Amino acid sequence: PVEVTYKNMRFLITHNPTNATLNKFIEELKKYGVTTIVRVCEATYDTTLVEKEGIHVLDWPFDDGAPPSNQIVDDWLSLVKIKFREEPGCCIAVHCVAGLGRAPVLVALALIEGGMKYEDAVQFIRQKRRGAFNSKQLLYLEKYRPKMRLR
Amino acid sequence: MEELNIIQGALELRTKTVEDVMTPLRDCFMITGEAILDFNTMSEIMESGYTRIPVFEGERSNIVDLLFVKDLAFVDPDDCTPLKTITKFYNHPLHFVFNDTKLDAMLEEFKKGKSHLAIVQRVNNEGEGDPFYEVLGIVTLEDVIEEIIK
Ligand SMILES: Nc1ncnc2c1ncn2[C@@H]1O[C@H](COP(=O)(O)OP(=O)(O)OP(=O)(O)O)[C@@H](O)[C@H]1O
Ligand SMILES: [Zn+2]
Repeated sequence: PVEVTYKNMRFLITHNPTNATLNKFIEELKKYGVTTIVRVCEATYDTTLVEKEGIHVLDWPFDDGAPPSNQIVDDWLSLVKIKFREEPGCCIAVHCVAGLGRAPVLVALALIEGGMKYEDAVQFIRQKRRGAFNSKQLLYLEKYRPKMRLR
Repeated sequence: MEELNIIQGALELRTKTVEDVMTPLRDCFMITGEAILDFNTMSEIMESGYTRIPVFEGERSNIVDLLFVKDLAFVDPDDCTPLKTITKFYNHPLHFVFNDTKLDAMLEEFKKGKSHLAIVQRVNNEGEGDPFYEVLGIVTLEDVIEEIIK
Protein backbone atom coordinates (compact mmCIF):
# COMPACT_ATOMS: atom_id res chain seq x y z
CA PRO A 1 0.00 0.00 0.00
CA VAL A 2 2.07 2.90 -1.33
CA GLU A 3 0.94 6.51 -1.70
CA VAL A 4 2.18 8.76 -4.50
CA THR A 5 1.41 12.48 -4.57
CA TYR A 6 2.10 15.04 -7.28
CA LYS A 7 0.46 18.39 -8.12
CA ASN A 8 -3.28 17.87 -7.58
CA MET A 9 -3.19 14.17 -8.46
CA ARG A 10 -2.77 11.36 -5.91
CA PHE A 11 -2.36 7.65 -6.56
CA LEU A 12 -2.25 4.58 -4.32
CA ILE A 13 -0.61 1.31 -5.39
CA THR A 14 -1.73 -1.64 -3.28
CA HIS A 15 -1.38 -5.32 -2.81
CA ASN A 16 -4.08 -7.46 -4.27
CA PRO A 17 -6.69 -8.50 -1.66
CA THR A 18 -8.38 -11.81 -1.02
CA ASN A 19 -12.17 -12.22 -0.86
CA ALA A 20 -12.39 -12.35 2.94
CA THR A 21 -10.03 -9.43 3.55
CA LEU A 22 -12.55 -7.04 1.89
CA ASN A 23 -13.85 -6.11 5.33
CA LYS A 24 -10.28 -5.02 6.27
CA PHE A 25 -9.63 -3.86 2.69
CA ILE A 26 -12.36 -1.23 2.34
CA GLU A 27 -11.37 0.06 5.78
CA GLU A 28 -7.88 0.71 4.30
CA LEU A 29 -9.10 2.18 1.00
CA LYS A 30 -11.65 4.46 2.67
CA LYS A 31 -8.84 5.84 4.83
CA TYR A 32 -6.66 6.97 1.92
CA GLY A 33 -9.78 8.47 0.36
CA VAL A 34 -10.05 6.38 -2.77
CA THR A 35 -12.90 6.68 -5.27
CA THR A 36 -11.93 4.54 -8.29
CA ILE A 37 -9.91 1.30 -8.46
CA VAL A 38 -8.08 0.20 -11.57
CA ARG A 39 -7.53 -3.51 -11.88
CA VAL A 40 -4.73 -4.19 -14.40
CA CYS A 41 -4.13 -7.90 -13.94
CA GLU A 42 -6.95 -10.42 -13.41
CA ALA A 43 -10.24 -10.46 -11.56
CA THR A 44 -9.67 -12.13 -8.21
CA TYR A 45 -12.86 -11.10 -6.43
CA ASP A 46 -16.49 -10.00 -6.64
CA THR A 47 -16.60 -6.30 -7.44
CA THR A 48 -20.18 -6.11 -6.00
CA LEU A 49 -19.36 -5.44 -2.36
CA VAL A 50 -16.71 -2.93 -3.34
CA GLU A 51 -18.92 -0.81 -5.56
CA LYS A 52 -21.62 -1.21 -2.94
CA GLU A 53 -19.41 0.84 -0.65
CA GLY A 54 -19.30 3.72 -3.19
CA ILE A 55 -15.94 2.75 -4.70
CA HIS A 56 -16.04 2.22 -8.47
CA VAL A 57 -13.89 -0.62 -9.95
CA LEU A 58 -12.35 -0.72 -13.49
CA ASP A 59 -10.84 -3.84 -15.14
CA TRP A 60 -8.30 -2.97 -17.86
CA PRO A 61 -6.05 -5.97 -17.96
CA PHE A 62 -2.99 -6.33 -20.10
CA ASP A 63 -0.14 -8.72 -20.77
CA ASP A 64 2.23 -9.45 -17.88
CA GLY A 65 5.43 -7.42 -17.96
CA ALA A 66 4.36 -5.70 -21.16
CA PRO A 67 3.61 -2.01 -21.74
CA PRO A 68 -0.10 -0.97 -21.89
CA SER A 69 -1.71 -0.57 -25.34
CA ASN A 70 -2.51 2.87 -26.68
CA GLN A 71 -6.19 2.30 -25.95
CA ILE A 72 -5.48 1.72 -22.26
CA VAL A 73 -3.18 4.63 -22.06
CA ASP A 74 -5.63 7.14 -23.56
CA ASP A 75 -8.49 5.84 -21.47
CA TRP A 76 -6.16 6.13 -18.49
CA LEU A 77 -5.17 9.72 -19.05
CA SER A 78 -8.82 10.67 -19.69
CA LEU A 79 -9.85 8.89 -16.49
CA VAL A 80 -7.21 10.76 -14.50
CA LYS A 81 -8.05 14.21 -15.87
CA ILE A 82 -11.78 13.72 -15.46
CA LYS A 83 -11.78 12.07 -12.01
CA PHE A 84 -9.42 14.56 -10.41
CA ARG A 85 -11.48 17.44 -11.66
CA GLU A 86 -14.75 15.80 -10.61
CA GLU A 87 -13.64 15.38 -7.00
CA PRO A 88 -10.45 17.34 -6.19
CA GLY A 89 -8.24 15.75 -3.56
CA CYS A 90 -9.41 12.14 -4.04
CA CYS A 91 -7.32 9.16 -5.04
CA ILE A 92 -7.11 6.55 -7.81
CA ALA A 93 -6.00 3.03 -6.86
CA VAL A 94 -4.09 0.64 -9.08
CA HIS A 95 -3.30 -2.95 -8.18
CA CYS A 96 -2.36 -6.39 -9.52
CA VAL A 97 -1.89 -9.97 -8.27
CA ALA A 98 1.81 -9.97 -9.22
CA GLY A 99 3.04 -6.55 -8.23
CA LEU A 100 5.58 -3.91 -9.17
CA GLY A 101 5.19 -4.41 -12.99
CA ARG A 102 1.98 -3.24 -14.61
CA ALA A 103 0.39 -1.17 -11.84
CA PRO A 104 3.22 1.38 -11.34
CA VAL A 105 3.60 1.88 -15.07
CA LEU A 106 0.20 3.55 -15.44
CA VAL A 107 1.12 5.70 -12.46
CA ALA A 108 4.43 6.58 -14.08
CA LEU A 109 2.73 7.57 -17.40
CA ALA A 110 0.38 9.86 -15.53
CA LEU A 111 3.30 11.18 -13.54
CA ILE A 112 5.45 12.12 -16.50
CA GLU A 113 2.33 13.39 -18.24
CA GLY A 114 1.97 15.77 -15.31
CA GLY A 115 5.24 17.55 -15.98
CA MET A 116 7.81 15.28 -14.30
CA LYS A 117 10.97 14.04 -16.07
CA TYR A 118 11.35 10.33 -16.88
CA GLU A 119 14.44 9.91 -14.65
CA ASP A 120 13.04 12.00 -11.78
CA ALA A 121 9.76 10.03 -11.96
CA VAL A 122 11.17 6.51 -12.06
CA GLN A 123 13.54 7.49 -9.23
CA PHE A 124 10.56 8.80 -7.25
CA ILE A 125 8.74 5.54 -7.88
CA ARG A 126 11.59 3.13 -7.12
CA GLN A 127 12.53 5.07 -4.02
CA LYS A 128 9.23 4.01 -2.50
CA ARG A 129 9.50 0.45 -3.90
CA ARG A 130 12.77 -1.14 -4.94
CA GLY A 131 12.78 -2.90 -8.30
CA ALA A 132 9.36 -2.02 -9.65
CA PHE A 133 10.30 -2.16 -13.31
CA ASN A 134 11.37 -4.82 -15.75
CA SER A 135 13.39 -4.65 -18.97
CA LYS A 136 10.48 -3.89 -21.38
CA GLN A 137 8.77 -1.34 -19.17
CA LEU A 138 11.90 0.77 -18.61
CA LEU A 139 12.17 1.32 -22.37
CA TYR A 140 8.47 2.12 -22.75
CA LEU A 141 8.74 4.89 -20.17
CA GLU A 142 12.11 6.09 -21.39
CA LYS A 143 10.96 6.86 -24.87
CA TYR A 144 7.32 7.85 -24.10
CA ARG A 145 6.30 11.08 -25.81
CA PRO A 146 4.27 13.26 -23.39
CA LYS A 147 1.22 14.90 -24.98
CA MET A 148 0.90 17.26 -21.97
CA ARG A 149 -2.69 16.01 -21.98
CA LEU A 150 -3.26 17.13 -18.41
CA ARG A 151 -2.56 20.91 -18.70
CA MET B 1 44.00 -15.75 18.26
CA GLU B 2 40.21 -15.27 18.86
CA GLU B 3 40.49 -11.50 19.06
CA LEU B 4 42.04 -11.42 15.60
CA ASN B 5 39.13 -13.46 14.21
CA ILE B 6 36.69 -11.01 15.77
CA ILE B 7 38.53 -8.05 14.32
CA GLN B 8 38.66 -9.52 10.84
CA GLY B 9 35.03 -10.54 11.02
CA ALA B 10 34.16 -7.01 12.01
CA LEU B 11 35.93 -5.37 9.15
CA GLU B 12 34.24 -7.74 6.70
CA LEU B 13 30.78 -6.66 7.82
CA ARG B 14 30.83 -4.03 5.02
CA THR B 15 31.65 -6.55 2.34
CA LYS B 16 29.37 -9.42 3.38
CA THR B 17 25.62 -9.49 2.79
CA VAL B 18 22.70 -11.02 4.67
CA GLU B 19 22.45 -13.50 1.89
CA ASP B 20 25.81 -14.92 2.98
CA VAL B 21 24.89 -15.58 6.67
CA MET B 22 21.16 -16.35 6.15
CA THR B 23 19.22 -19.59 6.72
CA PRO B 24 17.75 -20.84 3.47
CA LEU B 25 14.00 -21.19 3.25
CA ARG B 26 14.22 -24.91 2.77
CA ASP B 27 15.95 -25.39 6.12
CA CYS B 28 13.59 -23.02 7.98
CA PHE B 29 11.33 -24.44 10.61
CA MET B 30 7.86 -22.90 10.04
CA ILE B 31 4.17 -23.38 10.81
CA THR B 32 0.94 -23.03 8.86
CA GLY B 33 -1.50 -20.28 9.88
CA GLU B 34 -4.21 -22.89 9.61
CA ALA B 35 -2.55 -24.76 12.45
CA ILE B 36 -4.57 -25.53 15.58
CA LEU B 37 -2.75 -25.33 18.92
CA ASP B 38 -3.42 -28.60 20.63
CA PHE B 39 -1.25 -30.88 22.74
CA ASN B 40 0.59 -32.25 19.75
CA THR B 41 1.10 -28.97 17.87
CA MET B 42 2.25 -26.99 20.92
CA SER B 43 4.52 -29.89 21.94
CA GLU B 44 6.08 -30.04 18.42
CA ILE B 45 6.72 -26.26 18.37
CA MET B 46 8.39 -26.53 21.78
CA GLU B 47 10.40 -29.59 20.68
CA SER B 48 12.08 -27.61 17.86
CA GLY B 49 13.82 -25.34 20.37
CA TYR B 50 13.32 -22.22 18.29
CA THR B 51 12.25 -19.11 20.11
CA ARG B 52 10.88 -17.49 16.92
CA ILE B 53 8.76 -19.47 14.44
CA PRO B 54 7.67 -18.08 11.01
CA VAL B 55 4.01 -18.49 10.11
CA PHE B 56 3.19 -19.01 6.46
CA GLU B 57 -0.10 -19.19 4.57
CA GLY B 58 -0.50 -21.41 1.48
CA GLU B 59 2.98 -21.68 -0.05
CA ARG B 60 5.94 -21.47 2.38
CA SER B 61 7.43 -18.65 0.34
CA ASN B 62 4.61 -16.57 1.71
CA ILE B 63 5.14 -15.49 5.30
CA VAL B 64 2.22 -13.71 6.85
CA ASP B 65 3.19 -13.58 10.56
CA LEU B 66 5.69 -14.49 13.31
CA LEU B 67 5.04 -16.68 16.35
CA PHE B 68 7.15 -16.45 19.50
CA VAL B 69 6.93 -19.36 21.96
CA LYS B 70 6.08 -17.08 24.83
CA ASP B 71 2.78 -16.56 22.96
CA LEU B 72 1.87 -20.15 23.83
CA ALA B 73 2.05 -19.44 27.55
CA PHE B 74 -1.43 -19.58 28.99
CA VAL B 75 -2.90 -21.21 25.92
CA ASP B 76 -4.62 -24.54 26.85
CA PRO B 77 -4.07 -27.69 24.72
CA ASP B 78 -7.49 -29.09 25.47
CA ASP B 79 -9.09 -25.80 24.17
CA CYS B 80 -7.84 -26.35 20.63
CA THR B 81 -7.30 -22.62 20.02
CA PRO B 82 -6.62 -21.63 16.42
CA LEU B 83 -3.29 -20.05 15.65
CA LYS B 84 -4.94 -17.07 13.89
CA THR B 85 -6.38 -16.16 17.24
CA ILE B 86 -3.04 -16.04 19.13
CA THR B 87 -1.29 -14.15 16.37
CA LYS B 88 -4.15 -11.64 16.66
CA PHE B 89 -3.37 -11.13 20.34
CA TYR B 90 0.32 -10.43 20.27
CA ASN B 91 1.04 -9.40 16.65
CA HIS B 92 4.91 -9.25 16.60
CA PRO B 93 6.51 -7.06 13.95
CA LEU B 94 7.70 -8.71 10.82
CA HIS B 95 10.71 -7.19 9.06
CA PHE B 96 11.70 -7.78 5.40
CA VAL B 97 15.25 -7.01 4.37
CA PHE B 98 16.73 -7.36 0.88
CA ASN B 99 19.48 -9.84 0.07
CA ASP B 100 22.01 -7.23 -1.01
CA THR B 101 21.86 -5.67 2.44
CA LYS B 102 25.21 -5.33 4.19
CA LEU B 103 25.75 -6.92 7.60
CA ASP B 104 26.78 -3.58 9.07
CA ALA B 105 23.39 -2.14 8.34
CA MET B 106 21.58 -5.28 9.38
CA LEU B 107 23.34 -5.21 12.72
CA GLU B 108 22.32 -1.57 13.28
CA GLU B 109 18.75 -2.40 12.27
CA PHE B 110 18.73 -5.12 14.91
CA LYS B 111 20.06 -2.83 17.62
CA LYS B 112 17.47 -0.12 17.17
CA GLY B 113 14.14 -1.90 16.82
CA LYS B 114 12.93 -4.74 18.93
CA SER B 115 13.12 -7.68 16.58
CA HIS B 116 16.08 -10.10 16.36
CA LEU B 117 14.66 -11.73 13.20
CA ALA B 118 14.30 -10.57 9.59
CA ILE B 119 13.10 -12.04 6.35
CA VAL B 120 15.39 -12.22 3.35
CA GLN B 121 13.89 -11.32 0.00
CA ARG B 122 15.27 -10.39 -3.43
CA VAL B 123 13.96 -8.67 -6.58
CA ASN B 124 13.30 -11.08 -9.43
CA ASN B 125 14.11 -9.21 -12.66
CA GLU B 126 13.93 -12.14 -15.10
CA GLY B 127 12.04 -11.33 -18.30
CA GLU B 128 9.57 -10.62 -19.36
CA GLY B 129 7.24 -11.00 -16.37
CA ASP B 130 6.57 -8.35 -13.76
CA PRO B 131 9.37 -8.01 -11.26
CA PHE B 132 8.39 -9.54 -7.93
CA TYR B 133 9.88 -10.12 -4.50
CA GLU B 134 11.23 -13.61 -3.72
CA VAL B 135 11.62 -14.85 -0.12
CA LEU B 136 14.89 -16.77 0.25
CA GLY B 137 14.72 -17.54 3.99
CA ILE B 138 15.49 -15.85 7.36
CA VAL B 139 18.38 -14.01 9.05
CA THR B 140 18.71 -13.42 12.81
CA LEU B 141 21.05 -11.57 15.15
CA GLU B 142 22.83 -14.78 16.04
CA ASP B 143 23.62 -15.09 12.34
CA VAL B 144 25.44 -11.75 11.98
CA ILE B 145 27.01 -12.41 15.36
CA GLU B 146 28.34 -15.79 14.20
CA GLU B 147 30.03 -14.19 11.10
CA ILE B 148 31.85 -11.73 13.32
CA ILE B 149 33.17 -14.26 15.90
CA LYS B 150 34.05 -16.74 13.14
N1 LIG C 1 12.55 -20.92 13.37
C1 LIG C 1 13.73 -21.24 12.85
N2 LIG C 1 13.77 -22.14 11.85
C2 LIG C 1 14.93 -22.33 11.21
N3 LIG C 1 16.11 -21.75 11.41
C3 LIG C 1 16.05 -20.88 12.43
C4 LIG C 1 14.94 -20.59 13.20
N4 LIG C 1 15.24 -19.62 14.15
C5 LIG C 1 16.50 -19.35 13.92
N5 LIG C 1 17.06 -20.08 12.90
C6 LIG C 1 18.46 -20.04 12.47
O1 LIG C 1 19.21 -20.74 13.44
C7 LIG C 1 20.45 -20.05 13.71
C8 LIG C 1 20.44 -19.54 15.12
O2 LIG C 1 19.35 -18.62 15.30
P1 LIG C 1 18.88 -18.07 16.75
O3 LIG C 1 19.89 -18.21 17.80
O4 LIG C 1 18.35 -16.64 16.58
O5 LIG C 1 17.69 -19.04 17.10
P2 LIG C 1 16.85 -19.00 18.42
O6 LIG C 1 17.37 -20.00 19.45
O7 LIG C 1 15.40 -19.30 18.00
O8 LIG C 1 16.87 -17.55 19.06
P3 LIG C 1 17.88 -16.80 20.02
O9 LIG C 1 19.07 -16.16 19.23
O10 LIG C 1 17.11 -15.65 20.70
O11 LIG C 1 18.41 -17.87 20.99
C9 LIG C 1 20.54 -18.95 12.65
O12 LIG C 1 21.20 -19.37 11.46
C10 LIG C 1 19.07 -18.65 12.37
O13 LIG C 1 19.01 -18.14 11.05
ZN1 LIG D 1 20.01 -18.88 20.27
